[PDB]
Amino acid sequence: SKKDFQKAMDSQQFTGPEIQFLLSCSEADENEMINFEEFANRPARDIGFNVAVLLTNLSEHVPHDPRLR
Amino acid sequence: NFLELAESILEYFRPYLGRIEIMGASRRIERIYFEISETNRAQWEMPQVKESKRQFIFDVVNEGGEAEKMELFVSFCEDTIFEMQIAAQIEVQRVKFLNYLSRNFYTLRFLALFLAFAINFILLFYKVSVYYFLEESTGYMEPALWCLSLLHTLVAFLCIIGYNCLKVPLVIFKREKELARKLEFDGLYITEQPGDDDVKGQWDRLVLNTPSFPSNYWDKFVKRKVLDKHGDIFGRERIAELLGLTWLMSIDVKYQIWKFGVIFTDNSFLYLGWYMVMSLLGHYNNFFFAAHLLDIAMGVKTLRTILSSVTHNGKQLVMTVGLLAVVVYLYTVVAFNFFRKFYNKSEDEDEPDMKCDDMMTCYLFHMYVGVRAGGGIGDEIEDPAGDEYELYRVVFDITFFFFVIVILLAIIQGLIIDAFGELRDQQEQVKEDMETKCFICGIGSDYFDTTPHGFETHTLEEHNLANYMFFLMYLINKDETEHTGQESYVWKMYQERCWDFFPAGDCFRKQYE
Amino acid sequence: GVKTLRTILSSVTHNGKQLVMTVGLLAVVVYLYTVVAFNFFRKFYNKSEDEDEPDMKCDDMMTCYLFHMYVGVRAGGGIGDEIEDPAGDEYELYRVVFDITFFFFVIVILLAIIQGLIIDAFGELRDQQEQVKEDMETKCFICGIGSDYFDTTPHGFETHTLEEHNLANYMFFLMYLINKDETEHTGQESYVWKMYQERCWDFFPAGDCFRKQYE
Ligand SMILES: [Zn+2]
Ligand SMILES: [Zn+2]
Repeated sequence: SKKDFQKAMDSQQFTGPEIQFLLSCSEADENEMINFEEFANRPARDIGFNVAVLLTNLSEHVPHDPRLR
Repeated sequence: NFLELAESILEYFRPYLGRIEIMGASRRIERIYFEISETNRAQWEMPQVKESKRQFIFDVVNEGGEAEKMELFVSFCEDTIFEMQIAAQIEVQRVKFLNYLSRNFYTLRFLALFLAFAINFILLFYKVSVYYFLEESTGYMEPALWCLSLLHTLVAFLCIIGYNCLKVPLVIFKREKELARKLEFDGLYITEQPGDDDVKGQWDRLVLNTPSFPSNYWDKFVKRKVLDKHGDIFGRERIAELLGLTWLMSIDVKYQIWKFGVIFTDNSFLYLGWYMVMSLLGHYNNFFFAAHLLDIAMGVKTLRTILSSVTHNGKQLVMTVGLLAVVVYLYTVVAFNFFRKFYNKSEDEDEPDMKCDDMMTCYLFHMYVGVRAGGGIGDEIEDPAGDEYELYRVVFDITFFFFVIVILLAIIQGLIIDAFGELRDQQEQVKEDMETKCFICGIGSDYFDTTPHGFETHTLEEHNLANYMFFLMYLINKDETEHTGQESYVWKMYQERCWDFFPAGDCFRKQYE
Repeated sequence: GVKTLRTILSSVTHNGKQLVMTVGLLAVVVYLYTVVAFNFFRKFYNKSEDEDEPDMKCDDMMTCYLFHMYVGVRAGGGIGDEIEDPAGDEYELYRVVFDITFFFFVIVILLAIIQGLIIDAFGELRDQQEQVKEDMETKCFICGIGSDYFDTTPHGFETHTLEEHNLANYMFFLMYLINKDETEHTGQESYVWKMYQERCWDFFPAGDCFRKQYE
């Protein structure tokens, strides 16, 4: 359920507005026919790895910038 | 000039003005100062506590030298802190007697070994005539064996109970020390959970349900805060389900069962329990009473180091002794075949000959003889003479004399030789590091020789290993309200096991000019 | 009288405490087997000249222990080489074990521990000699700076161990102070004499030497 899940995601502890955003990322079929596989699609990970590489790259190559830390 | 006038005061507090270094908040190395109880600058001196540290450095230099070297150290401190908590501790007559016995436990068990010599010296006089004991010295001495046998059994029983009040709380401590930490960090009972194997950990599932769980760790807070750190992760009250005269019923059951369940696992109690059961068997017959002379293997450090050598490399060894069994089985298969005729035990002639025609006994023939003979197998067999197999039988005998006695026994005798060169070099590296690298900062001697004398001061006036314990005495024995800001930084990080505060690289000299 | 043998027997006493304790242990394990032997396997023991009349079963256990030491420690084959050989008894299944456990646990280990303790004594005494020479090759005995600082100059460190501290000259200087009038001292020598009286021993260079002090 869309409302019950908001209380259920505090177990996993992502913020609830964000959880509603995840439920929107889900097709949210019928009242709340939210398939778990329609949530594996977020694929996007290439970019997260690249962002990690970039932020790590800066963290290593430009140390002692408080803004960056 | 002002301070030389002050010397009178500094000389008095010098013994117990302990001090250490920390990498405290500001990243620069602060040098905090802290009171040391004069009892603390004493208890850490005379006893096992000095040798226990010597076991420690040997248990790090030979095993650690890595990220755990700053973490096992406190793991040595929290144990050692607990030891003095014991000594501070050391029906009203009962505890007064029980403490009397627990403090005497090394002298007291040394008396037990003394009775083990005294009785067996009297066992020596036995002979069959019906077993019998001649008593040329007197007449009442045989009852003295009846009296010493009780007196030993008395010591055999009252030693374990003092062990129960001495080492055991420590053994129950460090078990809980290794548990309470894992609930608060690794989260394994809250998550990972050990499976079948590492059953010692699986046995530990039983204690955590208990309210009286953190009994020896001086932290009742443990379980209360595990749920704070882990209950938000997936479930609150479910973790609380995982946690939380009238004296007859007052004791908890599953804790105490777990406590004896850890105590049985301890080798030291299982040995003393084994040391005692035979003493109960020593009444039931005196020759079962002689097993106690094996205590000298544990009863003196001198022999223990020698016998330790044999088990130091013994896993390699027992496989080799077992390999010996197998290489002998290969000859006995070659012997049961081909050279079968040669085997004999022909008393007068033919009638009572004992050819080893059953290989199961033929295999037994070589181990009882060829492994033993020292001459090899051919020394106790019919000597070949005129047979075509004679050329071959020699090849069976030479190879067996080489491969078994000149090699495998040579390895077995020989693996013991290297065990003294491994155990020695381990003793060397301990000293070799201490003469060079500081145990803590890791800077090593050579930086600190630049100043006069030097490095010996850095190992005393500075880090001196010990004071980090006294400071951990000082923190645990101090109100949480009462901390100074440097100390609170330590104690806060100390709770988190971040362990940054131990100096690493930098010391107070490295930081400055 | 000769240092040569003296080093060898000193090798022996170098680890000889552990050794005597190992022999004592040997006695104790042989006592344990003599106690297992005085029971159970008691019948096997014999010294039956012709038959029965002059048999010498070691029925007094003291003589039995004396038997395993005079014979079983020595036999080289273990205890079973000089006893009636089992051949029919059910104890024969056990007796071999009593042999095999004994032959391993005395002659194949304990004697091995002994000889090996001699071995580790030679390697230990040699390793000590090696540490002496090595500490002489590197660190100066006095200042402690070590060879490597002093190789920066040509040749070097051998000079620092001769032309400089050379160990001995501190002794000649301690001759020179003791063999010199207290009135006659120079301020340097008076200083060293005074501190020498007070056993403060700061005057020995430590770290710094004349080269460390200067450029
Ligand atoms: Zn240090
Ligand atoms: Zn020098």
